[PDB]
Amino acid sequence: SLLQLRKMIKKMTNKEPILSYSKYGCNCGMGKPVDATDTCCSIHNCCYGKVTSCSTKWDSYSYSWENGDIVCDEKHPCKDVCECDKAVATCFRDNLDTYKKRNIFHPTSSCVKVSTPC
Ligand code: NA
Ligand code: NA
Repeated sequence: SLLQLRKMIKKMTNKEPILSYSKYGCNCGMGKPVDATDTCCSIHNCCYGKVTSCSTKWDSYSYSWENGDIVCDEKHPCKDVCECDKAVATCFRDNLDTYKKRNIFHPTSSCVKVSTPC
């Protein structure tokens, strides 16, 4: 669920997830990604687009932490959603080096909207 994703983002990045990532660039919370962090969201949106069995927003899944990584429970019916969320939270962590707070106020008109992002 979205509530779990937020927890994953908070632990992966140490940032408050709503302020920091719910509205970032052109893809987070929604065009061509403006940077690496925005690309994480682009990939995440596409990942969610392949989910058929569960509600990406509403359904909860099962996971753990092992040695710095998120491990999705393979037995859970919504494990594909977990994998999407694991990947975006990890991707955010891996791109904090170029994260820019100015991208939270990114004007949608500046986004070059593409036809096939996935
Ligand atoms: Na923060
Ligand atoms: Na754990």
